[PDB]
Amino acid sequence: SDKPQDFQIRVQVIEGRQLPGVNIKPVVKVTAAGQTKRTRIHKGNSPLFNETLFFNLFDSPGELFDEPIFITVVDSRSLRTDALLGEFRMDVGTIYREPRHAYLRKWLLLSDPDDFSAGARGYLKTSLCVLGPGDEAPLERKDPSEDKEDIESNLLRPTGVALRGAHFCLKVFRAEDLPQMDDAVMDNVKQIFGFESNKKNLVDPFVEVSFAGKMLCSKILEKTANPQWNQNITLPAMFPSMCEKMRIRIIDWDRLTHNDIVATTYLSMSKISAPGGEIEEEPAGAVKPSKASDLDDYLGFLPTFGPCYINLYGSPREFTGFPDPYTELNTGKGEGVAYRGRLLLSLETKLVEHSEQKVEDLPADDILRVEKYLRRRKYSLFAAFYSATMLQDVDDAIQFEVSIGNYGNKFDMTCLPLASTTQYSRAVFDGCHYYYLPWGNVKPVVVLSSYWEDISHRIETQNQLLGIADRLEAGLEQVHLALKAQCSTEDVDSLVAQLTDELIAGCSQPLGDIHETPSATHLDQYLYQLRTHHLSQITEAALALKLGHSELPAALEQAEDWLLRLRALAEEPQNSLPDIVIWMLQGDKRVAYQRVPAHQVLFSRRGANYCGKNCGKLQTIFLKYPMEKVPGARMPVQIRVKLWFGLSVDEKEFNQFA
Amino acid sequence: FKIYPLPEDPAIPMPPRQFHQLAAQGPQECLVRIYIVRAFGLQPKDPNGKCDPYIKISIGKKSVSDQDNYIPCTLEPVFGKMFELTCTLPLEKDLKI
Amino acid sequence: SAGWTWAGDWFVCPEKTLLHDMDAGHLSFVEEVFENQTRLPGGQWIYMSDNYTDVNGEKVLPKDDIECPLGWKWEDEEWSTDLNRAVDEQGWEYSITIPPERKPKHWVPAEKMYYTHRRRRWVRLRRRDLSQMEALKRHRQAEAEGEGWEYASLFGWKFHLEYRKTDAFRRRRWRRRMEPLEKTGPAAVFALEGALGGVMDDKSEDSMSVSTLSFGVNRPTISCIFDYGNRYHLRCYMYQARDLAAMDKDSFSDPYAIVSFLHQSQKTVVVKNTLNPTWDQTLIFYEIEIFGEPATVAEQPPSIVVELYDHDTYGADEFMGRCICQPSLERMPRLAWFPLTRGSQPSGELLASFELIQREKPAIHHIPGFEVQETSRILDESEDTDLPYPPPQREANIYMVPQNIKPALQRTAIEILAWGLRNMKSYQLANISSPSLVVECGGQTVQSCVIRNLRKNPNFDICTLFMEVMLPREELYCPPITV
Amino acid sequence: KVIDNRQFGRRPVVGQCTIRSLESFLCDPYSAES
Repeated sequence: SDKPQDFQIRVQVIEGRQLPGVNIKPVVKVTAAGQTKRTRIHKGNSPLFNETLFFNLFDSPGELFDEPIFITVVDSRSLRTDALLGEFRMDVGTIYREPRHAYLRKWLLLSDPDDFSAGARGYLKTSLCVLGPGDEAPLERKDPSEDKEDIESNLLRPTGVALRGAHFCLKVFRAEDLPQMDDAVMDNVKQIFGFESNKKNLVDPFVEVSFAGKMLCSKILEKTANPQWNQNITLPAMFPSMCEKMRIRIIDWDRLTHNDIVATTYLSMSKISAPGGEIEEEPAGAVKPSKASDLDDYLGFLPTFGPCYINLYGSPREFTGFPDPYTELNTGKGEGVAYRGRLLLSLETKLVEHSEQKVEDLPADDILRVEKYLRRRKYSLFAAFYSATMLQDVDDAIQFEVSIGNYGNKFDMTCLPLASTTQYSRAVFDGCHYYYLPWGNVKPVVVLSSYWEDISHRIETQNQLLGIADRLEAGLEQVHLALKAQCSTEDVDSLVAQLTDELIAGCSQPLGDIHETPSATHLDQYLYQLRTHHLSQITEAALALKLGHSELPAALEQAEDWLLRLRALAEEPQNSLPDIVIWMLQGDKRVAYQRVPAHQVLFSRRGANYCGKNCGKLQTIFLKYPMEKVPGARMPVQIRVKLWFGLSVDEKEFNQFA
Repeated sequence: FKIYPLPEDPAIPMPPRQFHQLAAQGPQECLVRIYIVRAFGLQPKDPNGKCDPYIKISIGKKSVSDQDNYIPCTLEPVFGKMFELTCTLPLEKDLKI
Repeated sequence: SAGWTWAGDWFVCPEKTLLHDMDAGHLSFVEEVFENQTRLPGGQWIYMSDNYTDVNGEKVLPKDDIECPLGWKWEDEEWSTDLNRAVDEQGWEYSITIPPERKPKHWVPAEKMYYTHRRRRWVRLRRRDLSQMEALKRHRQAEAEGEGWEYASLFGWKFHLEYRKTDAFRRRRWRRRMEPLEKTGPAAVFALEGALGGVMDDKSEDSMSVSTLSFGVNRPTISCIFDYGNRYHLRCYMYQARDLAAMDKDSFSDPYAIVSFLHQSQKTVVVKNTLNPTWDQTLIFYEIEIFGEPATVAEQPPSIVVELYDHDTYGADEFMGRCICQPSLERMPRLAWFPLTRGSQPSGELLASFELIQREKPAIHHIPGFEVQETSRILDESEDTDLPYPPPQREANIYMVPQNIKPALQRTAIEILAWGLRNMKSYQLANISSPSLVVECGGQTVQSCVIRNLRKNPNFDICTLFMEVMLPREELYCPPITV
Repeated sequence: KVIDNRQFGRRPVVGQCTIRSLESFLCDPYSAES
């Protein structure tokens, strides 16, 4: 209009998603009013900002249009060439004129504003309010469940209309070892007709997918214990997705009561895709033979997943006719406290310019080629309990129960070869405020064998990459020990050289061939070539840092970045292993729990450097109360344990860890 | 700040004050003479491709400028200008030229 | 079982063991007694002398029947009502009528007419003689005591811990212990897993779905047992804490720390009315042991948890947070600052050092089962005579930090010339008009005059600030000076 | 078969040729410098 006003434009820089590069270190900064300022620089694979910046512009409603905030995302690192990851140059006049004079929970597409059909390079989550002298908008919403949709959830300055999506075809075959959730009332009703009571009140299970603001549902089964579907449900979403992770939240039908969820899980989209490319231009070290971090075979791909078993978790497996006080565990909130079923499916992705929803019936070929991927092996788990202290409010004798997936649960069994539980004992007062268990020289042990598919050909890689990360992490502590000693830079370089010798030595550790496995898919072809690609990448980073010399801050950045990758490269989305969950009980009442991955105690005959860091080592663990976030003023218990895990063929090797 | 060790022996006399100042605490107004000689190598600040420099001084709560006393479109302009400005200290001690 | 043999013969294994050394390495201990009283729902409170219980509801003797253990002396000649707990003004907790379960779970510090049971806590402090802990080894050699027999009129039910003339039957629990065959080693435990699930054959009165692989218990338990431990000598040096959050409404605290260990807990001297409390205290711990082979045990020390509490008239209910520290083999451990965290919320730091000196002589223990112990020999190396100089005392049996660990001290004078303040911005254009000059460090403070209008005069009428304190001459032991 | 430099790791064919006139380009390679 013709009436200039002091408009305060508030823009918040919140977080990035699905961006190219590794351990990227973007900074967003805008100057104004003759002042010089700097903003915090945020580093990580998926960097967070959480910073608000604003400016006061004395323009009319039709003039503030031409004075946008010059948001840029500049990636600045000391070990490699800096880059612009995208910038935003849209007008701010449209937002003021529109109702509320603001947008909430929207993302900015990151790209070159004047590059037509460039494609997204990831998205930046922001909020924007334009506050005139007579206007207010201090209230904002960032609810993460609302901006999942990739359509009209963002602002497009680059590629104003040129978005490209994909069709994600989910081939869902079957589920096994499901918990009973069917309303227990049927147990009392069926008796009216002379039917026997039971604990097998079967639900009416079906396949449901909810992602990117859209949901699909197909054929519903009834009163079924071990459901088979063979259905292909395709959900459209953006190829450069605005979601970092996909949620699996399936609501089973219940013929007796309201439909509900047996279990939930999440799958990271950063583990099965590379929309920003698989190759970063970050060849740390003195060698850059491909003008890229290393030589890749794929250099980017659509999200994809081979046939694999999905481990779902939620509230306790015990069947009841009462409302579940921990229902949220089955709604995708936090993490579950019990294993609640195994689900197998695969993903095929098509790249398209349009979104569509379709359901297809699978051919026999998709079933037979998947059924032949089914295999089972005997696994060996050992755990010893050395001590337990800092107990509070102990009313009765304490027992713990630990199980793997659906195996070792004392309430789901009548007879098992070994206990998952131990003898009940009373806690003893410490003379001040706490009680402890009088175990003395007796250190309780649990040994269990779960049965599941053989993925050891991928596991060795995980411990290989972690083992390298662990040896490199030690490099950081040693230089800091020298730093407090007021050592010279030359002394730091000496430590770097010593570290480098170990860093390159670890690069001699051979990679497993994962193409031999009959269940291997194109994703495993991706994993193998990416693993050889990144294995050479660390090999290239090695040695070169010994040849040169640097101040400590540079040496620290090198290890920190490589450590992020070495750990990230140990990631495997195809996890067919159920975790280990331990509960502390008072009598038979649950008090506190913890969830343990077995890969850190896992052993392989291939070598010590293919073993988990805690394999055969003493560990200190803590349990947390139901729906606990912090230990607070008092935590359940502090326990000292030793764990070992491996294949039954590794039995002979356990002894060195005993 | 002066931080120093003393002997634990109680027979040792205490140290004197290390520093003293004139109690010029109040509004010690001072006359400021700004001598502007010349400038060179100045960048263009707008689409016209030219720059027409002048000095604006923020002194405390007051603003001083001579925007209409300049030489247009000159690469290395000579000023030779003097500003007779008042200043109350330490209230207007912050002079941004 | 497959891959396994018997470790020894059958031994008596009571359902619970009540024989424990609760004084092991303890110099101080606080005892408590639970006095219960009951009433009719339509009546008033009555007292019974046999209504004293433990935390588990078990019968115990009256508070006045408790005698001093050997090597100890009472600090409290009589039991006092414990008002340092969540109890009412009379020291009682109250509960609703107890059901046939006879196991009250609901207790509050309030009396209600529908409450028919109440419990009072008594508090009595005891401290050890500053001499020897030999009394602990003389009476605690046994892992467990008693024949394990319980008496009943009929076997299988209604058992009692005391004999009655009607008790025609007695019962005691026996346990067996297995050891892995050396042909497979400890790994033999996996020769049982997945194997014994198919092993069971009942052709007699002994009939169980879990027979052979286990008896009595639905599933056979497993454990590692040691006949020895690795002994250590521990000393905790608590010098000073800084920047502690206040828990009291009056912005002060009366902090004391509890040194939390696997089977030990000791209380430090409480420091009153300060958020930068100085202890200069040492706590001495004896017979600290870690189980396992010394070759790897020495490299894997336990975490030590230091829990600070703000003392108050109702007890130190306002827990200030816990700190994690580690000892070394240094004979005079260097002090360092460690964080105190409550609920994952850091609340300050403590300057302290700790030692865990390796003892050559192992702790001696017995493995359950009728076997000859592997640790048939004892290495009689000095128990505590090769230790570094022990701390000086400030009070009877109250130790200070050794001067060898303490920093050498200096008198420090901090002379500040506070000319004026700048960059005072606009705090309501009023509350920054008369800022004060105050200096605090280590609980020591400097006060000065306040000028009503420093907006037109940023300088002070009085610019003198002076502090004189004793500081550490050692930078590591000398905290950043605060202002 | 001619391949484009496509983004996201793809290597599509831009186009190809079919030459049935290949005999028409026959020449003597050693009639020149070699």
